[PDB]
Amino acid sequence: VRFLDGHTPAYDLTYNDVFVVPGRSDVASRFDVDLSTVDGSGTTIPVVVANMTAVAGRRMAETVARRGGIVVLPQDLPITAVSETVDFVKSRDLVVDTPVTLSPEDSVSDANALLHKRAHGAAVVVFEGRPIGLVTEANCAGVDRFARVRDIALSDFVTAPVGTDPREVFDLLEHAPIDVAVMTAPDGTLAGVLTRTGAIRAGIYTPAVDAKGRLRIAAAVGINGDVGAKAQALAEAGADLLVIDTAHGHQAKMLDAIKAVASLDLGLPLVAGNVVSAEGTRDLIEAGASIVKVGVGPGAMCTTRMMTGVGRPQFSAVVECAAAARQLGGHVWADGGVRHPRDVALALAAGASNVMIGSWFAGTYESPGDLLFDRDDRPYKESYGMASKRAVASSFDRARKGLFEEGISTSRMSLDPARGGVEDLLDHITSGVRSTCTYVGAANLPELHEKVVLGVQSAAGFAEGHPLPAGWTA
Amino acid sequence: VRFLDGHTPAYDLTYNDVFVVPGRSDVASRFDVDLSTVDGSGTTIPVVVANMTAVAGRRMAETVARRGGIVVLPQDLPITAVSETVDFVKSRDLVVDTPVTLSPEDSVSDANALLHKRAHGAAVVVFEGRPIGLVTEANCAGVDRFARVRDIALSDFVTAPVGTDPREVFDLLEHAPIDVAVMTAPDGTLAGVLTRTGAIRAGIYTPAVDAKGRLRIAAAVGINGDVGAKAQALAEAGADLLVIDTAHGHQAKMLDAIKAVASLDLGLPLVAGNVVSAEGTRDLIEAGASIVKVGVGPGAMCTTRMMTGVGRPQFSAVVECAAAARQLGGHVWADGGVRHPRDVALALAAGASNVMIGSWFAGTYESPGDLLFDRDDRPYKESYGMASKRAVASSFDRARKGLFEEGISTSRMSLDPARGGVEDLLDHITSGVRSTCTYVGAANLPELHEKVVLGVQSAAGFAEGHPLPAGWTA
Amino acid sequence: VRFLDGHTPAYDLTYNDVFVVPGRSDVASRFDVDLSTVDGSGTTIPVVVANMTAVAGRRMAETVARRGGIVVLPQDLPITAVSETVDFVKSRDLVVDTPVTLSPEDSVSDANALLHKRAHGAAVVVFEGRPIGLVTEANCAGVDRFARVRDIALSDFVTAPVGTDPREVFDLLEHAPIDVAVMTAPDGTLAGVLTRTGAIRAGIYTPAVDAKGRLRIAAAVGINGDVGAKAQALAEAGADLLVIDTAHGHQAKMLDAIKAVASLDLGLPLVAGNVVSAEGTRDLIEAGASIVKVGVGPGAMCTTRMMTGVGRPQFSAVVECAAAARQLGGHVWADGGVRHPRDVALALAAGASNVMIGSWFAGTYESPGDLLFDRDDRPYKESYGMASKRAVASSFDRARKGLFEEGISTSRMSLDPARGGVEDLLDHITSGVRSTCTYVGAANLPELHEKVVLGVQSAAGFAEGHPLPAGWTA
Ligand SMILES: Nc1nc2c(ncn2[C@@H]2O[C@H](COP(=O)(O)OP(=O)(O)OP(=O)(O)O)[C@@H](O)[C@H]2O)c(=O)[nH]1
Ligand SMILES: Nc1nc2c(ncn2[C@@H]2O[C@H](COP(=O)(O)OP(=O)(O)OP(=O)(O)O)[C@@H](O)[C@H]2O)c(=O)[nH]1
Ligand SMILES: Nc1nc2c(ncn2[C@@H]2O[C@H](COP(=O)(O)OP(=O)(O)OP(=O)(O)O)[C@@H](O)[C@H]2O)c(=O)[nH]1
Ligand SMILES: Nc1nc2c(ncn2[C@@H]2O[C@H](COP(=O)(O)O)[C@@H](O)[C@H]2O)c(=O)[nH]1
Ligand SMILES: Nc1nc2c(ncn2[C@@H]2O[C@H](COP(=O)(O)O)[C@@H](O)[C@H]2O)c(=O)[nH]1
Ligand SMILES: Nc1nc2c(ncn2[C@@H]2O[C@H](COP(=O)(O)O)[C@@H](O)[C@H]2O)c(=O)[nH]1
Repeated sequence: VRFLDGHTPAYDLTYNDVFVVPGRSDVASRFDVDLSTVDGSGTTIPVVVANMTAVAGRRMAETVARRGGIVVLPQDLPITAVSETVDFVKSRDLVVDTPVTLSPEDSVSDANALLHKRAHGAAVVVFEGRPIGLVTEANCAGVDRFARVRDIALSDFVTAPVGTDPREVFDLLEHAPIDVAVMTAPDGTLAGVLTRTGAIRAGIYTPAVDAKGRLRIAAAVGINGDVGAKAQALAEAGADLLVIDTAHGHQAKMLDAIKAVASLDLGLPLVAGNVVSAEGTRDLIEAGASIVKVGVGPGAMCTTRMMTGVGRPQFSAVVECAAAARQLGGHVWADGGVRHPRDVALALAAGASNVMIGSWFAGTYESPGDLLFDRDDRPYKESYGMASKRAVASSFDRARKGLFEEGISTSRMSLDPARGGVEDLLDHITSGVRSTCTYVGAANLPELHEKVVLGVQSAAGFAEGHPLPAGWTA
Repeated sequence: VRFLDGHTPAYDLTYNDVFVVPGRSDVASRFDVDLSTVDGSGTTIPVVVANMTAVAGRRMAETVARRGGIVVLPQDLPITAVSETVDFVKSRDLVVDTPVTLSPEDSVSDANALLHKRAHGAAVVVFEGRPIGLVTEANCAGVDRFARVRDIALSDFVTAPVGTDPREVFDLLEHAPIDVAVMTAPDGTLAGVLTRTGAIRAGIYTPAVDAKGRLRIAAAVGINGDVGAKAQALAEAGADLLVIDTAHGHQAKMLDAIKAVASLDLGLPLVAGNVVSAEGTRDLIEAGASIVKVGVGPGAMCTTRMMTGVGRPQFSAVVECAAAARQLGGHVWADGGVRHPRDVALALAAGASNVMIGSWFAGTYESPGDLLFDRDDRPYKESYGMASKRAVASSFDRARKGLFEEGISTSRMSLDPARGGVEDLLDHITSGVRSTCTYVGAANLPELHEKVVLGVQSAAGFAEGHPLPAGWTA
Repeated sequence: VRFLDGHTPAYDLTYNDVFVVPGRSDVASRFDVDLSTVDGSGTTIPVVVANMTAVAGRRMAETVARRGGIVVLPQDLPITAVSETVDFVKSRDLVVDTPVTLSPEDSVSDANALLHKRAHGAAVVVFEGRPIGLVTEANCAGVDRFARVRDIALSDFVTAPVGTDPREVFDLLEHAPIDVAVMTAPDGTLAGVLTRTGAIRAGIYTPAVDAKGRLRIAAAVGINGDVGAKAQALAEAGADLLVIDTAHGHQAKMLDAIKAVASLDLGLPLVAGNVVSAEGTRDLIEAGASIVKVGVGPGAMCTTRMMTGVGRPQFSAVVECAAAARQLGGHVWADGGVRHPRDVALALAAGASNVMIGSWFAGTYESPGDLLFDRDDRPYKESYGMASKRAVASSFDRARKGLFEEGISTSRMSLDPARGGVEDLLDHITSGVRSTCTYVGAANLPELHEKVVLGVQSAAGFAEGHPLPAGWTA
């Protein structure tokens, strides 16, 4: 990557320390930018959801796959749960999203708690598989928590058969009191819902799909136990990409695990991490990993820097690892440290094929965690780290190891008061990346990497401009 | 521009990172400094008001033109509105400012709301074109909001015929209860008002005038649609300077727009932006632009740095672009990032012929926005960015593009509790620039650029000294 | 009035010290109660608006007359203003209320300020006398204060010809976004508006009308100057009832004023006050007053009790004065001390034919005072006393008398956040009085007075029950 003349600092750089210098551009519109990655992950946007149980959820898997990203299922997850998640995700419609379905015999408290699992803001009441009404927080207020859904269902809603183009669906929702359109199967049963903004996103985003046309989903493996058997089980479960994830990827056990997984001829892209050095990246690639995850410390839930002093500023680690990987024909993923879309844009300009986002997406409706409200009624979700699940492996022995494992760091991730869904965060990230590409003058991510000119700034340089509003960032 | 020996940082510098080293000076008095620019814009002070609808107003146009600056009317403004604004501004007196005129049949609420549109603090009551009394917030308090002006007009005020020198007008207002002197036409009709400080400013500031002696006013054009026709219409409307404004000035569409506008032989200075690179500046100049606006990111309403990572510290961008422009005989304008008069002084020392100021002037009475009061009764005005108006261009399509445009960032710009007018901000800026010139030893802005010696400081270096009081800065 | 056995306190009683004992009742429904008074004032509800400039307004006059009450115009008001108010009030429709009319050339600030002068919450935009749209606070938010009404008018609204019954109008407003129905004249011009609740109130309340069928309005005279000439001028102005109002009604000047007014054979009911004694009531009646206002001290703006020690608990004064008046065939009005509808009910049970309400109605949209918002954005209106206007009458002399006049007491009357109109207060008062009549067993106010059984309670007795919500009371 090219830097400005004289911009050779005596220290490693974070995303806060660097900026993109605009160049001559033929890309006028942001829609002219192709955001598809070339690392073999199949994502049409450079966003990858981290393999953390607080963020990598089933609903998030479906949503991110529909919007073009991929979700790495967290490691040590039961094979039955992984198989169920893959079966559900790969059965989802490419355009129509799955709503919250309630039977009329359900309770009002159950409806209210289930309502916030999606960004639609309304839940479809179905009887015998056919939609009956919409449950909304407006009609659930002031109602007994254990009344039946029959007493709160709203009999009016917009219907359209599945397969209708987003144009008419957007037109139908022009003056609908509820912004949710209930898509119906040709036999009349519920096929899903299409939000007014969901139609636009379907027109804009191309879903990340496998060879069979189903939504892509990834899974993660630890290096504890028989890594080969776990990788084989995850491959047979339907995972389209395997991630070997460890806190310290540049270690002998990681190389052995990569060799074991790569020796099975599994036919899937191999992701290994994390390393922050060129030597670690080259060792991981030579072990058999096609993609090398980058970043030790910048994770928002990571306490390695404060507890151990071990780490590296994410931007410099990503540039070094990307240079090392593309020297050998591999790719890298920027993992951790993503707070703003500028972080994604700089990671892509740094040479990363994909950017892994963790705790930022935890503050979304689609996150597996339960939505919580603080004393000010501001919605939030708890984000927690993988902790021992990312480490290398009688109650006495359990407590003995547990005395030294890193604690589970917990943080409050406030939801956007109006745009709390993960689709809105994806919109912000993709719009920022497309703006970066237009400023650089690139129609695709590889052109963004080759054509980018970067500079170094001080704290005052980062302080320039308007901060993003609350909810738009982590 | 010359830097101190060894001051070659490995990063780009903002205004916060640089300081001016005093040199041998023959300029003892600040009034000995000539602040007139040499870029062809005709401004007698280096202050230019940004083409933002929140700041670039009709009253601000008149005031800034009278005080020697110029105001760029925001782009996409209707041609009828632009023509009306130019006709009003160019009909204003060079010395006497236009007051708030109220008929005796007007309401008290209307008088109170209109009172804060000017910095005078009093509104002239006129009957049949002749002044009758002064409406002041003091006499509007405790009065029914829909009483007539007749019940609140103050029958006493200082009168003087138009053309009287500022000396006698200042003498007449020595002990007047209201600091406003009502200037009258030779036939007795109202010709305007001359504030006690307005007389001093008229004695100090030389208005920016065109060949016909009328106040100068500028207009802006976007690069969407037929740029040539819009430039022709703005030229026929009476604009003395045309600004081609885009978020990314270093793009093919911008070069085409500059070529189209410059091919009309319009006979006006051409301003294009924004770029932060020497290549962009040279390309814009070769396209036909006499002046190149500089700055992508430092705008207070700009979220490009946080959303996209694209940007550049304003001082380094300005020095590079000014060197590139004066290498080809052109000029540059420093756009955005101006919070204190030191920013203007450093931009001028950096090589910028003019400095463009945006959201800072939004917190003034003359700003087109309505004056607002927070919970603490502190006056403020809302400043908002151009957003899609600075970008490159069925409700479905409108929402589809609108999903990716940068949001309209809004900020609170508190007015100075005692000096809320834009004339006071101009006084602070011009006094700071004159002090910088005296410290350097220069009697004019070009001498300021050639003779300046600059240094680099850390955060502690910027922390030295006394911060400016509230209202004096953005 | 009959009291409970043994309930003979050694002190005078307020409304707080007494309660109504329910009796055998044949009145099952509250609509079976006839609230019409028999004092000759012509009011169909026992509510009279006090002659205070803070409450007795033109809009309040129209509204209260339409709902069946009467409004006494404050004394010392100019005869031209009184004539204009009477002409406007008597030209109002008996069913359709006058809206806030805005021309399309009006400003947004003017529309917003005028919007709260009525309880409709919407203002009708009229061009050439024909309605065009509705201005609402929803569409006035975020708009420039001096934009034209054209930019904020809402093109949709419910129309119905004048004379349509309230049934269809209520049906038409079943799902209208704005609760205002624009009534049109047969030629298409605006005839007024009919609020959804206004239709119900028209079906419930019978307007107080004179012999010619126009809305009734009263006026007040002080005892300073030529009282006879002022009474004659007010009678020719169209007032249907004259009130001779003084702080101390039991004085020689008051008797002379009553004799002078009653000697003109004006043909209108005569109201004189205030007295709190049987002797004062009998003297006022023998002087020529048909109705005697009762109460010295209980007025919310009255400081006589605290400043002078002179006063009387309102309930005992009302019972004594009512007994004295009906001993001579006269009537009394309970003036002051009305905070809750229970005060009106007890005053009626005490023998008062009508109840005069002052500062309580000042916290309404129809009040002549301007609507104000405190630091918590809670709407309120300032209520102030008559002060010297209720008393007995060179700047030195003016200051000499002014040194001894009672100060103008000012209080904050918070508006009901949802029911800020005076029609809602009238609804509460009338519903409470009807409930009292049903509990007593009376179909009319005279039967309420004869059939009521009252008791005495301590502070704990008053503390029993649920307090009324905010806005429902003073
Ligand atoms: N009636 C009803 N129950 C639901 C619905 N979605 C989920 N549930 C129930 O709630 C449980 C938790 O829901 P989810 O959190 O979406 O399920 P999950 O498999 O844990 O998915 P993630 O948290 O996204 O990883 C499910 O196991 C169901 O029992 C719905 O639409 N309707
Ligand atoms: N009576 C009266 N009305 C005024 C006066 N100045 C402005 N107005 C009215 O208020 C409206 C808004 O005023 P301005 O904001 O100064 O006008 P503008 O053309 O929008 O100018 P900018 O906001 O400075 O761009 C005008 O269109 C007039 O209708 C004045 O002195 N007297
Ligand atoms: N455009 C317009 N102006 C109005 C309207 N109502 C009142 N005004 C104006 O505002 C002034 C004050 O209104 P009001 O307070 O209702 O008039 P008022 O005669 O003082 O009546 P009260 O305060 O009720 O005693 C009037 O003199 C008019 O100039 C309306 O509907 N439209
Ligand atoms: N050391 C450590 N890293 C973690 C933990 N949880 C998440 N991470 C790392 O941080 C990344 C997410 O960073 P984020 O996007 O939340 O800033 C994950 O993909 C993973 O690499 C943890 O408990 N410990
Ligand atoms: N990208 C961007 N730049 C803006 C916007 N509004 C204003 N600007 C830039 O910021 C300048 C003003 O900066 P300020 O003086 O307010 O710090 C303008 O002249 C323009 O160049 C906006 O919405 N987006
Ligand atoms: N003494 C005195 N009485 C007043 C004043 N203002 C109003 N009042 C009395 O108080 C009555 C209204 O009482 P309220 O209903 O506000 O409690 C009026 O009708 C009048 O009799 C004032 O300034 N002084």
